[PDB]
Amino acid sequence: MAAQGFLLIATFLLVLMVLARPLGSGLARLINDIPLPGTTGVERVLFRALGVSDREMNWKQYLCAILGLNMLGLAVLFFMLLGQHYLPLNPQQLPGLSWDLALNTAVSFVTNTNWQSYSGETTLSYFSQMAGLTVQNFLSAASGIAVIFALIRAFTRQSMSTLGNAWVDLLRITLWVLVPVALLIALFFIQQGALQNFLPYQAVNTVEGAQQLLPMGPVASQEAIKMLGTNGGGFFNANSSHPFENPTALTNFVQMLAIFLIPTALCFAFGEVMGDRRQGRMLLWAMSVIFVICVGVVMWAEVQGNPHLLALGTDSSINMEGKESRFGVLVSSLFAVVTTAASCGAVIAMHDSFTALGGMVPMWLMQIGEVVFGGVGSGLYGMMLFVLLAVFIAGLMIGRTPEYLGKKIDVREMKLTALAILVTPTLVLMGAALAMMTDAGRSAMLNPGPHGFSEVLYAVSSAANNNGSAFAGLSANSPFWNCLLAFCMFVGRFGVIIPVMAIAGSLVSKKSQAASSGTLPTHGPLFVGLLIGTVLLVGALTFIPALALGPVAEYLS
Amino acid sequence: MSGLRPALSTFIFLLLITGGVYPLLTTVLGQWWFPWQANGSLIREGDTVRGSALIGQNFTGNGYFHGRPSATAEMPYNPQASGGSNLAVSNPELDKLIAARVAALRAANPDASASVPVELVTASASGLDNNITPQAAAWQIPRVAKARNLSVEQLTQLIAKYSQQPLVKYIGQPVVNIVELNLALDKLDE
Amino acid sequence: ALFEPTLVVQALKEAVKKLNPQAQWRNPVMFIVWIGSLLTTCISIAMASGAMPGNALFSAAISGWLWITVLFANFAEALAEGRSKAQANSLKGVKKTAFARKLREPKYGAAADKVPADQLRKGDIVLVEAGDIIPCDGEVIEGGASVDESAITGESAPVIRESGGDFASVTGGTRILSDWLVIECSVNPGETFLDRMIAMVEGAQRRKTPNEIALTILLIALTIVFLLATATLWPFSAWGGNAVSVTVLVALLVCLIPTTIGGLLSAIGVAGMSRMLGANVIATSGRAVEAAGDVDVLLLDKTGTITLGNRQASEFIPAQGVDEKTLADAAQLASLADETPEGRSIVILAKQRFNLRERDVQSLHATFVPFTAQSRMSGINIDNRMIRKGSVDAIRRHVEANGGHFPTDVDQKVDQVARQGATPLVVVEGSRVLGVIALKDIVKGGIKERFAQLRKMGIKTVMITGDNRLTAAAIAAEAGVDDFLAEATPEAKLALIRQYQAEGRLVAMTGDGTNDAPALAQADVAVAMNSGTQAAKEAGNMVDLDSNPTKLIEVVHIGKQMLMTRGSLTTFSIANDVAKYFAIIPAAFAATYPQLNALNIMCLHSPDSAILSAVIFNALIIVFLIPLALKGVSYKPLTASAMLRRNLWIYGLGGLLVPFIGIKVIDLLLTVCGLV
Amino acid sequence: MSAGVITGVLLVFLLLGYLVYALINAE
Ligand SMILES: CCCCCCCCCCCCCCCCCC(=O)OC[C@H](COP(=O)([O-])OCC(O)COP(=O)([O-])OC[C@@H](COC(=O)CCCCCCCCCCCCCCCCC)OC(=O)CCCCCCCCCCCCCCCCC)OC(=O)CCCCCCCCCCCCCCCCC
Ligand SMILES: CCCCCCCCCCCCCCCCCC(=O)OC[C@H](COP(=O)([O-])OCC(O)COP(=O)([O-])OC[C@@H](COC(=O)CCCCCCCCCCCCCCCCC)OC(=O)CCCCCCCCCCCCCCCCC)OC(=O)CCCCCCCCCCCCCCCCC
Ligand SMILES: Nc1ncnc2c1ncn2[C@@H]1O[C@H](COP(=O)(O)OP(=O)(O)O)[C@@H](O)[C@H]1O
Ligand SMILES: [K+]
Ligand SMILES: [K+]
Ligand SMILES: [K+]
Ligand SMILES: [K+]
Ligand SMILES: [K+]
Ligand SMILES: [K+]
Ligand SMILES: [K+]
Ligand SMILES: [K+]
Ligand SMILES: [K+]
Ligand SMILES: [K+]
Ligand SMILES: [K+]
Ligand SMILES: [K+]
Repeated sequence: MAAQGFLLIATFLLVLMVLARPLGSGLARLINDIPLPGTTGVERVLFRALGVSDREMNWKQYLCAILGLNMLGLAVLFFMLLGQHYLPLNPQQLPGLSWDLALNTAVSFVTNTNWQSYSGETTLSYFSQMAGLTVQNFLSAASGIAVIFALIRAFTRQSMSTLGNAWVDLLRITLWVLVPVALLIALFFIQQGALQNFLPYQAVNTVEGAQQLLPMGPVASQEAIKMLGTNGGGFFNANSSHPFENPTALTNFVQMLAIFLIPTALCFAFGEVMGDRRQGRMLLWAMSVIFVICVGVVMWAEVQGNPHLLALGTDSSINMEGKESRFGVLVSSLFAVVTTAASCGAVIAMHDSFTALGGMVPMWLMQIGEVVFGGVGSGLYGMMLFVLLAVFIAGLMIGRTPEYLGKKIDVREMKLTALAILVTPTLVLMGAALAMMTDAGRSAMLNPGPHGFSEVLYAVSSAANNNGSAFAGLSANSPFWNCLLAFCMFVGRFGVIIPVMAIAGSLVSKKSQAASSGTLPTHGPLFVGLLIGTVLLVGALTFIPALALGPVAEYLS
Repeated sequence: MSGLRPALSTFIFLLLITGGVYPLLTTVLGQWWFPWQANGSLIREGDTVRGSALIGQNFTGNGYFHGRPSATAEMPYNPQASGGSNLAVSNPELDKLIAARVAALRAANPDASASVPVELVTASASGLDNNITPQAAAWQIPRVAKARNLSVEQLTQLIAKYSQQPLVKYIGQPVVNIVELNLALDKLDE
Repeated sequence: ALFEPTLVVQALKEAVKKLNPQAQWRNPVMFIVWIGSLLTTCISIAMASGAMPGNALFSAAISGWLWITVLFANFAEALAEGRSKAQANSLKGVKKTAFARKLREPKYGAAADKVPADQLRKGDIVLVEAGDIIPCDGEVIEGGASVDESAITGESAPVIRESGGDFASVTGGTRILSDWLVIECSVNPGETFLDRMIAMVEGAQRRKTPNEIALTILLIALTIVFLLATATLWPFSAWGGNAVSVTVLVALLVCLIPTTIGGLLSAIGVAGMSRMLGANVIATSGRAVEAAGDVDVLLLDKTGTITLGNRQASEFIPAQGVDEKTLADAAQLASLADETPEGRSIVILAKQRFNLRERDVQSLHATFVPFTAQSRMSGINIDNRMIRKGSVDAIRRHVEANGGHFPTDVDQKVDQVARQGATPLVVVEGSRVLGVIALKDIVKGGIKERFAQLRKMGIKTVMITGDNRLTAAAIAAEAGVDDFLAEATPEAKLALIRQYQAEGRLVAMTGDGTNDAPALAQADVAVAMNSGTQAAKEAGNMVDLDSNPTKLIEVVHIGKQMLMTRGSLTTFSIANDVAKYFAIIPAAFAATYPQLNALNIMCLHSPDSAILSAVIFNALIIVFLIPLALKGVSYKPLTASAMLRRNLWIYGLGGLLVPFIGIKVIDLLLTVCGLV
Repeated sequence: MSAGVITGVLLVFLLLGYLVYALINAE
């Protein structure tokens, strides 16, 4: 079992590192404002038709561009979900959503969270799924990658004020990274057995005489983009547990590869754009060490599993409850760690039915800020916030000015880094406290006691951290839960995006001073261990009391 | 004021592409290339759809192969309400359900081991698990053989015929398609 | 000034009892601790009479130890401020009084006037005699003797001051030995760099450096996340079982927030300034001192800074058509009027060794040509011979302007003069060249080791000279510097400032001349000399009282020590919190969650004892780390990665380990004392 | 839920406002 787990981790990381390097070079070309080969001409005439000029905005107009696109998508998706009974492609004649559910789903799919407090096959029509949900799966991912493009450009640019063209960045990302790769992934999913059609719900005569209604719809097209853009918004309520979304083990391997593909490629692109690939390798070493430790812990916990199974007459204590039979507990543990570290809401298995440690480590991995490949762009700039914290600490301990990649770290960047670090744990703690003092927030619990508190804490952490993965035993379809979680997603996305863009606008004006003999190498095992220690220690000192009142209490029960 | 037009133009173009070209091209290419597995992987005999090859149906008969328990709403193995039980380890309801399932499976399978496979007493993640392990199938061979008047050799051969394996042993598990297994059993009987 | 004097400790403890009400809210971490202490005091009063909990003794002990934590943090801050004030008051106790000799005319012996100290302004002329205290700082316009600066510098050996030379300005409060010095006042008393430093120390309104501000922002953010966790712990346990008491939450919050560095930040800053004062360096503010730890290049003037100056004629090579009794006469005629110490030495030794004292010094038709740094010219047109002298390039320029040419013997002679390090200087009649007079310069002494230490620090030291290229090379090889820059105009030094700042490299420099004012103005580190002029001292952000060129070693030492003390104490405070969790969380959750008692890896006695031990350790770590913050961390010159690794291994691992031992020992002491 | 809970929530919000003020206006 341990050998199989080691082989699975090694194969997954090897294939991911092989695949993400050419995509890293392509993303570096996109950062450096160099058009991809073959895209010249058609990109120019498309920009001329769309009316985007050769202008190059600063951080204020770049952030206003991203926020305006996100608010326009939010309004369009909210009205689409509210008035979905007038739009076509509704064979089940599903009614329009309530105001709270529509607002929660709209904010959820715009903030790259993709929390779902509903069953897709019962709630949403085909046109809604393929026309608001899929376009927001593309657009939120493109917005996150555009923000990290701005941050990387700020780190590589010398004493300028501009930050690139935001519309050009969004169009380039969506058209040349998101759409064709998702097209290939969706075609492979269809080949393996995933669903892609527009037929009405097929009636099935069961062999024993029952009658089950099979849901249909363009499942694979949304599945490819929810894998690629670290989105995780399931077509059905089962999410990636559903055989129409993830039919095979090869499909699930491609799913995990697509989840980690763009954050790793963004780390490679960052290292190549700055010229020193050792920086990107340092970042990847930190995330890979934390990820491997977390994966090993979660597979060990799930293999230990339910201790009552041998007492109640079972072959093994293997925690197969709430896990699909086509995937092992090792594969389910790996997917759980990948999605809860990578800010993806996809679940191969119901995390509520996981053991105490195997639910803590995913929930703590969300709670540390989603820095272990934590989403498209979002993980990279959260890791950048932790890198500025680490280089501030390192510069203090060496007696020099705080320094990263030739650029000084000053009072304004420390203020904005501190605020961006502060936004998400504040939301998690206050939202969980508000849910825990309210009967509307406590009546949604399913399991009693420390695991119910784990349910509430997991929901608030996934909402504020733009993850969207759920225990799903919580009944978050109430108006109180919908509004609270929508507020958490909105603030935890945009109040972290805004100070990151402010950091970028503070860092464009500075000049990258060359290295010297006394400078600190921001790479190597010393800085990898320092950054890992900073991330784990900050997340721990924030969230150990919550874990102690939740999953640690359940484990020690 | 000269900044609203690029926002609207980019949003309408990206919405049009990623909501009417990428899904349209995906659907067209899927229906052209992989039509059976794009339309549902439906097992159709004549004009009647007996079930998808991926969803799995609620089998409670003595002569059929029983799959994993389902925790969907309304009837078990309901595809309209897919989702697991979401029951914690510390929840006494999970222990009660496991005890009831173990007792029911021991009553249904008297000529077998007293250590029931874990997937037969643990509910799946989706509630639509069409798959069990060949170990669970081998545990269920005596009951099916007694009910259908077959032999262990033919049952093992048919299970291995309808067994699926991944490319490498660690990315998944060896599984058997329960629905196609039961249709094969019915076609063998008549 | 000792380590902890009895009178200083006993007075500043009363100061700590006096800085309770409104000195706390300027520090956010300590204001949080103060608010928690007041809240726990009110909770304990309610528990004693008016609230349903009956454990008033436990809440009273928690409140008392929180007040003790505030008292020890203010003890650190007040002890640092008291040490700085004691050093400033000891330096203030000079004999500068109302005894002065005002002169209406700047000649010697004018009216023997007596004026008080307040009746002095920017423009005044004062006279001093043997054993006289200097009233006010200023350049010396007449006379020259030895000035004992022991009361200001801290070390004896009177310095030699010359009228309007390299050693022109005089430090106030310093005794005068041997002859008299007629002194013109430069800046009015009360407005002196020493007075500004004394006023900055006494009544400490010290401005925070940007590094301290950023660290304060980081500590505030940690305080916010710890306050959020502590505040949200009440409903989280309230739903699970019996709600955790408010006093335990406040105790955990105080134990969690960066109490150590948050209470020792001002102590670190003031102790760094006091250690700067103890190295005989006056600093305007801590910004320059902290920036000095980031500099990578040091600029150096030759004469005055790296050498004592006072060049004297040693070899005196004549020419073919000069022979004897002509070169000395030409040198005296060219140097009788310029007010430079090398010129005065040439005047007083040329007649001495050639018996040419019969030449008159005043002839009623002297041109009185001064000396300009860029022109490098000196001489009096007294008999239509228009005699001049200067550097080699200036002599070549003046010969090529009026005279015919020069032969190779002049180049050979100036090369032979520059062979042993003495700077060349040759006189010309105007149409013909003459012999070369040498000017021997003495190196300051044991500076090769300090330049090797600067090279080990990674600071590329480089000296800007002017003078002649080969003798600059000789003196650079003798001193042990990395590079040199000869033939430099005064604009070239500012050009080098802007060239090094254009690379982004942070530039330090030292100087003592009055022509270096834009250089010290544009420089990031502008360490002046005590022998320098008042204009240079005012333009510089720092001034050295030891008259030492390589005082940047000690300045870099102190700045790096301040920054590493701040970072190390922050790392220690952050790393203590895992042991704070392991002491408090199983203790805090004992009735609502008795299953959490497995987390008590320290095997502590009771939950109340564990919480009390955590609070006691949080209170006592500040008073245990007062000496570390006062002395600074041990700075050793290594590479950046090795220094970071050593500081991490000795501070982060220390904060990982030491609080476990401390809390365990406090718990065992409480158990064997029977208090809890 | 009660007067004590209201007072505690108000005190925590006041301390949070003071700390955010100190972070934004850290002179
Ligand atoms: C246990 C505690 C914690 C554990 C900690 C471990 C953490 C995880 C480690 C991973 C960290 C990632 C590092 C950053 C990324 C590095 C990328 C890179 O550039 O690499 C070069 C980098 C620097 O070297 P360099 O010479 O400077 O090269 C730089 C040049 O730019 C490049 O020069 P070049 O171009 O000449 O090089 C050739 C080229 C390669 O050629 C190419 O261009 C690629 C294209 C090839 C053709 C494609 C066909 C063949 C490829 C097959 C895959 C694709 C198809 C598959 C088919 C299926 C369809 C999907 O380069 C690449 O593209 C390299 C990328 C691929 C290699 C990276 C492998 C990293 C993952 C390691 C495996 C996992 C180990 C840990 C997991 C298990 C732990 C439980 O070196 C590394 O490879 C670093 C990684 C070292 C290995 C890690 C081993 C860790 C310890 C093992 C575990 C043992 C302890 C467990 C105990 C057991 C108890 C349970
Ligand atoms: C709480 C504090 C605790 C104590 C702190 C004291 C720190 C020192 C610890 C020393 C003891 C460790 C000794 C074991 C030896 C292994 C490491 C080694 O060789 O170097 C030792 C190394 C010093 O290395 P260095 O100074 O860079 O130069 C020596 C290198 O050998 C020369 O390497 P280089 O600079 O030339 O570059 C490396 C080169 C390659 O050159 C070589 O290394 C030589 C050739 C060897 C071939 C192998 C290279 C290929 C890679 C294959 C597999 C590598 C091993 C992977 C295993 C990882 C499993 C965990 O190529 C690369 O660039 C490759 C990428 C570099 C990454 C490779 C390994 C990274 C993973 C290891 C660190 C992650 C775990 C740490 C967890 C700690 C967290 C608390 O020390 C550490 O590794 C430090 C780790 C622990 C740090 C803890 C700090 C925690 C943070 C403090 C708390 C938070 C602060 C508060 C902030 C909160 C804000 C309010
Ligand atoms: N009293 C003097 N008479 C003639 N030339 C002088 C005198 N003092 C210095 N010089 C010339 O000026 C050059 C140095 O100029 P500068 O550096 O401005 O003065 P200093 O060396 O006193 O700081 C030397 O090369 C020297 O030849
Ligand atoms: K997501
Ligand atoms: K989801
Ligand atoms: K965090
Ligand atoms: K974050
Ligand atoms: K965070
Ligand atoms: K985040
Ligand atoms: K995300
Ligand atoms: K982030
Ligand atoms: K995220
Ligand atoms: K945090
Ligand atoms: K923080
Ligand atoms: K502390």
